[PDB]
Amino acid sequence: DEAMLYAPVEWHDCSEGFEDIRYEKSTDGIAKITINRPQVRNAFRPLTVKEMIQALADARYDDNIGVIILTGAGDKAFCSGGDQKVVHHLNVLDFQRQIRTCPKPVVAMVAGYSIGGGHVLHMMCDLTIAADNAIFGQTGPKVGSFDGGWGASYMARIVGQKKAREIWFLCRQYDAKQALDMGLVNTVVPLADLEKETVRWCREMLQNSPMALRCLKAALNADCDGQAGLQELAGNATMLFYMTEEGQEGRNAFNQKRQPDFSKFKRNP
Amino acid sequence: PDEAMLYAPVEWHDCSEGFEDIRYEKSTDGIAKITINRPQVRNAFRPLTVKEMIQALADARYDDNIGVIILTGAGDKAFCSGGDVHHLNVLDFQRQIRTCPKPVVAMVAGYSIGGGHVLHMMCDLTIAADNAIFGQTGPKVGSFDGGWGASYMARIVGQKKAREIWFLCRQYDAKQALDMGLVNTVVPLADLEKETVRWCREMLQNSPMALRCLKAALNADCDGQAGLQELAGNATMLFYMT
Amino acid sequence: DEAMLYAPVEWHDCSEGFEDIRYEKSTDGIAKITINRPQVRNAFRPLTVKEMIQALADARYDDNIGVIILTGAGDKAFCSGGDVHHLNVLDFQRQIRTCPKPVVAMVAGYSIGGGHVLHMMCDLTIAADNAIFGQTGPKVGSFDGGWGASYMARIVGQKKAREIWFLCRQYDAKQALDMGLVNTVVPLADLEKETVRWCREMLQNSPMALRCLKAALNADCDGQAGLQELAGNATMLFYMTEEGQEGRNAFNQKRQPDFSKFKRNP
Amino acid sequence: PDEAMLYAPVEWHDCSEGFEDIRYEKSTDGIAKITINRPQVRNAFRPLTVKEMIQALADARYDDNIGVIILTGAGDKAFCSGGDQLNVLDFQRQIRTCPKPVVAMVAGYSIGGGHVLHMMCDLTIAADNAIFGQTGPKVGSFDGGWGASYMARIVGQKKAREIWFLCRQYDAKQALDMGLVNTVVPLADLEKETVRWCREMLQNSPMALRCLKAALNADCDGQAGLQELAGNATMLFYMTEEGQEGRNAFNQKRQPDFSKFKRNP
Amino acid sequence: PDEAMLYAPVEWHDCSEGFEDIRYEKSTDGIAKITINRPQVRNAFRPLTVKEMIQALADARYDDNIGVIILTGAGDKAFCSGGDQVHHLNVLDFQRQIRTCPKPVVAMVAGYSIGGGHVLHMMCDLTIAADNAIFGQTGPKVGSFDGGWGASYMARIVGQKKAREIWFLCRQYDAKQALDMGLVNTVVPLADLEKETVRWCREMLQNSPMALRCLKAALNADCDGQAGLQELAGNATMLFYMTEEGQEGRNARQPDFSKFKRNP
Amino acid sequence: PDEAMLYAPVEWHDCSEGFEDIRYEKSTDGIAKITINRPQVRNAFRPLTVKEMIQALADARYDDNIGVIILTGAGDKAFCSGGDQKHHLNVLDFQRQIRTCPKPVVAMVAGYSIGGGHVLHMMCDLTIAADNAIFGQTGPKVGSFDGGWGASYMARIVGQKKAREIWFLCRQYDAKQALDMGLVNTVVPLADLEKETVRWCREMLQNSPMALRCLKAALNADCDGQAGLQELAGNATMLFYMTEEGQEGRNAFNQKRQPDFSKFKRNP
Ligand SMILES: [Cl-]
Ligand SMILES: [Cl-]
Ligand SMILES: [Cl-]
Ligand SMILES: [Cl-]
Ligand SMILES: [Cl-]
Ligand SMILES: [Cl-]
Repeated sequence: DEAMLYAPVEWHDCSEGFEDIRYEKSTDGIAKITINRPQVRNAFRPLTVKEMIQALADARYDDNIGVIILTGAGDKAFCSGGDQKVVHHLNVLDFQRQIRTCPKPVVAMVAGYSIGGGHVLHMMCDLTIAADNAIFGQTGPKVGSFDGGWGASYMARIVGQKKAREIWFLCRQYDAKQALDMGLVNTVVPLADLEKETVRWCREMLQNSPMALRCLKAALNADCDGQAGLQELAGNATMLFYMTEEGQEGRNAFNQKRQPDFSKFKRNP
Repeated sequence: PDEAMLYAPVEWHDCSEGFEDIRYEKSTDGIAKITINRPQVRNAFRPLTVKEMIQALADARYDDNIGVIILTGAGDKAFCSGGDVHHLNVLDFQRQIRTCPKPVVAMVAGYSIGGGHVLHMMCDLTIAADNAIFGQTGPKVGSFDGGWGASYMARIVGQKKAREIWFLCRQYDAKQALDMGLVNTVVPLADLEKETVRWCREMLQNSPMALRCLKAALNADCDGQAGLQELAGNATMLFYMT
Repeated sequence: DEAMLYAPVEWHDCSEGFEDIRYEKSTDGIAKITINRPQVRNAFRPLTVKEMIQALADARYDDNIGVIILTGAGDKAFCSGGDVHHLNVLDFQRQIRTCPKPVVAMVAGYSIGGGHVLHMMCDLTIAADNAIFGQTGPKVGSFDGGWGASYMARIVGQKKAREIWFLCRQYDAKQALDMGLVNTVVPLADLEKETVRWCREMLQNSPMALRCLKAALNADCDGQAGLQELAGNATMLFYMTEEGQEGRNAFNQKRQPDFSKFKRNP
Repeated sequence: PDEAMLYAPVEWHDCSEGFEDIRYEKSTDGIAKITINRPQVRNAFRPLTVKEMIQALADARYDDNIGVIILTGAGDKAFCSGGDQLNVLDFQRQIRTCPKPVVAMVAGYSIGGGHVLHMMCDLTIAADNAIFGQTGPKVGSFDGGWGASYMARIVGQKKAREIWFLCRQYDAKQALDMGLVNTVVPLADLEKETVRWCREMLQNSPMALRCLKAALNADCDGQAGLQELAGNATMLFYMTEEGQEGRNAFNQKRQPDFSKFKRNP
Repeated sequence: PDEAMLYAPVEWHDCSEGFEDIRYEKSTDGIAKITINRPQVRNAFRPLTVKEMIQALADARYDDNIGVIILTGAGDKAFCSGGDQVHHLNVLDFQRQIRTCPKPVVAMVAGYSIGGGHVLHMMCDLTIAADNAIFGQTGPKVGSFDGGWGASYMARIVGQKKAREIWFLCRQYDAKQALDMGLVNTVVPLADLEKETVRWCREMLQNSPMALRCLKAALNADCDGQAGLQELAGNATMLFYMTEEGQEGRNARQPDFSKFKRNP
Repeated sequence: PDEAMLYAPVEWHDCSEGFEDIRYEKSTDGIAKITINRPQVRNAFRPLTVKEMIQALADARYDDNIGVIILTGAGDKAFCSGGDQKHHLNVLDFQRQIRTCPKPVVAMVAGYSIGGGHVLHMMCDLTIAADNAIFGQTGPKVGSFDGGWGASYMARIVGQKKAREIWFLCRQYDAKQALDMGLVNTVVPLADLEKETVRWCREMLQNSPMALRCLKAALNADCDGQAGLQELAGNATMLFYMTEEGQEGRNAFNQKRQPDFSKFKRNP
């Protein structure tokens, strides 16, 4: 339904108190977090991370929000990573973990540079829609640092072990077509259409149930995150269980102050 | 502890029709019991025994009156002393025990040895008689179980003990098994079935969906994507329960 | 060479008593399981699953069969998903995984939803140019709770797997091939012809090496369950060695085994 | 070290301002204590309780004076009996990823959700009156998360299945024998021994402790554990000369030059 | 991109003394090159070849002037065609040694990389392939198999469907097919093989060697369970010793870590 | 088995030539013994020690007459008190080497097994402890740690609660505490340490060496991801070469014909 998918978008500002980001919510349930430091190619400082964390937590808790977009202000940079001129030092690890465990899809909308710490951010997002002017890569080894967490292992789950080793060991830059060919982004679109198409992808997700998306994200995370992934799966299993008769017999027994009785339930194969 | 209920007599009905090597019985309150019936060879299994255990366990899984399965051997001297369709069909039976959404309880008197030892380990719980004897024999007899018999064993008793069990192939008495965490409890032989049934009945009073989910969650810590498949299966069944 | 590989195939019917599928075997060792409900786009119901489980176990135990083909009747659909209990398909999926013989999905037209997970569980997928792939259904149950997801990510990678599940788009044969979902794409008219060639290439090779490698590749995904498969092959091999046989012979004749006769390899 | 040092009295300083369900206290030698303060309901948590615990634990993580955190319940009869009558999953992760040791100090009941919380703490010091168990399946609930798999890494697969499938209660001696708690002490000595254990860890390198905690989580938590462990490697690297060359070169308006560093074996 | 530096001539100093099956050479700017030198038998390895390769690689590892290693075959027709038709299976030790080597190892491939030879190139961190390169396994064809990193690790490179295809059918794949499935990092004209390989090597050589070893361990740790944890944590242990807090522990008089910040 | 056999005298033959920091000996019934010989420093290892141990273990591995290795310290007071604090971390190589050795490696511990020395006993497949044995880490006290197998693998031995205790507090534990937590396999009187150790080795030596290497790899595989699969699969490969179908490849090459697998049976 292209009319629906490409219908205009109505953004409402929710940036009060924020210095380094914009936070906006659409009427049809997309939240957008925008890194707003274009003069340093949207590099994050610890303050910027703090604000993103708060913005993301809000979006996670807002039942009107079904999908989150992460992006950079302007056309030239998504995020260039940590600010080199120096709310603590490595708080971006918290943010990474927050994106990871967020029960709603998070979409990186990338124009221009997604580099270093900013490249790991887009990879952490469930999906990435890249503009044709997008540029990708790591810089760690070039400037004597590294991300050996999800920035390494999860990257390898996206593009394979050979490419991951290439990306990190050389620290080259890769354009949008290259990113696309190695499986690094989901699609490449003309710069002028970047949000239009990103919003279309969001609305296609919004057609599916929130619970289904939550279960699917947890299952895919679970292939990577061991017991932390199992814990995500179980939380969803607990939520599902509460919505069934058998999972309500506990509470209903405690209402009528009687001992629970599970004898009336089928023992399925 | 409503022990009068827990310790009440059991109404067993026979379902052993067509089986040569095993007995298969069901109780009205939801226990199925699969008994290896070859006491002359200390309840060692052949491919036929295994084929029949697979049938009986598939029957118990599909009977919605059955909540818990008991695996055991005939008589007082042997749970199962190892292996004598095809040669290694016990591997199928291991998988089937593992993925059975119902608790499976090994009720062990005397020898649980070799292939027979792996079987009791595969069961969710083990209730042992004070005359129970445990251990592997593979390396002593030119064989080994490097599957769940190795790795899953380590998840029960720890890497040091697992290596001891496999490399030396000693026998271990009931107290030794208890102390290393190999079995869940030791009871006097005369009370073996009585306590086993009490344990089954305590589980039968609990949410069967809860047990099913928890068994898969605990398996998921070992079985990688096969474990995740179990969890996803449960999430689906939960959803179709609305 | 091409002469052998593209020779005519002689199918013998083994469909006796099956309502929802056809089951056939070639003289040269290929078994073919065909979902036979093209009137409903080859969607399966619990009976279809039960029959397929039966057919597969037959193929597994048939010492003349080396490779299994799974496919749908007609040209329009491989399998469009589900609607002998409600979720027995999950058992059939595991039986495919643990089958010590290669299983090949032969896909024409739709491979959708539960039907899409099916082709993915197969070791290889041969796709016709009219093939269409994708997941479906807004609700958890229509996703089977993401049953299939982790393994799909081992095929197409995490970004594309999240795309496939979260948006539920459809993909054509070229798109499937470019992301690694299928092994090759061939003209619809050449589908069986190419599939049989692929099967015949596998049939030329060591069946024991095939089962060991399949178990080995599964073991990267399936934790201890994979170790059980892989180790069970080692045990099967060990029994076929002299050191294995000395240990057994000693136990029978009730003596101590002399293993010193065998070298302690480094 | 010194037993006199280890068993010196402890001066708790109240930090509970704006908390309704919990008390939060700090000692001068570096211990934070979070007490569930609902003894009337056997220290069960309601969502407010969990919310305040998250806050306090966040505070403690950020207080450079704190090296070790104690989680406990008020009075002598209960540590935590689980949810009243899903932010607790958030609190569980927060305990897991806290770079400082977290010690469950258990008197009486640690039950249901309250049992998962003690297991999530790095160490458990149990009083002789302590009772442990799950209740989920008895009451139509279950924790298939860390409550299951991590439990199995503590007591083994046979015991974890028994605990979950039957939902019995276990006394302190039983918990100790299956490796569920670290030590059992007389109830009167519970805090005295716990503070001793905390002070022992406080004597050690905090960096070493956080690296080890991450290393141990990493045996359970796949790439999430790698993230914790690699995060620490990255932090350490910043404290080395080679790790500062990047930042130095930039501040010196020049190209990084790593040729000046050893290429170790 | 300083292509003058990157494409500058390279001078190999010979370190091959005492080697029968291989050549071992070093450049001044820090590249070690191990060349399988059995072109009579298409560069197939025997136990002695493996033993020498292990020696050469251990030398590269302990040479503080070496930052990257190139593994390659002599001549233009074969990188390595596999095992000859320490001990028999010693190639397994070489594979582990490539894996735990704290310096990048690059397979430079011309012509055949087949069988045990194909697993060799996969074990290397990167593979630069000539346009005449050919890849594939042969195990099932000749009744053997590599079920180790030869199977699982291949799957982390090309994906599960492709890995099953490669092993089950044992076809050969040309340079473009290898590139399209992510099996090699790049494909260049045969005449430029060493030129491009040296450029890639020089690019890594400009970067932090500590950073590279840490990321290599981190990437291995996604496959190798506790063995991966050992490498990763071993690097952490090494970094920790280089800090004041680590050094204070050594000097400790009982140690005092009170003067160090408890970071969040 | 026969206790007369198991407790027969043991005869150690010296193979220590060239070694400065260790002794290395072999018995004729197939046991190699590597003894850290620095008792004046409680058998602490320095890099030289580790290098010699690696060399000795490599020899034990390639010696077809050796089926089991004992790792031990000289005298009665120490197994190994850890890294000598007076290349740098070559002990990690030794750790991997103990791990991937296809023969059982048994730690024989009298007195202190501490720090890096405590990780060494854990790496061994089995540990036989004397009644005077003492165990524990020290890293955090002296500003260091082993977060590799020293942490994760210890957790597979004692469980996550005890592992955290051991590492976070760095206490010492006696032989009884060690046995109770599953850290050692058995505790024996000091005077019988070698006697019982040699008994255990001889029990293993009666079993199939192939079965033992396969099981060791299988048990490593529960911990070591693809590195463990490499070991396990490497054994499968070796087993395959000893079967007729596994020999067809080489027979076909020798007889100058294409391999033919049609003549072999398929199994379910
Ligand atoms: Cl970076
Ligand atoms: Cl056995
Ligand atoms: Cl509970
Ligand atoms: Cl091969
Ligand atoms: Cl993994
Ligand atoms: Cl230490």
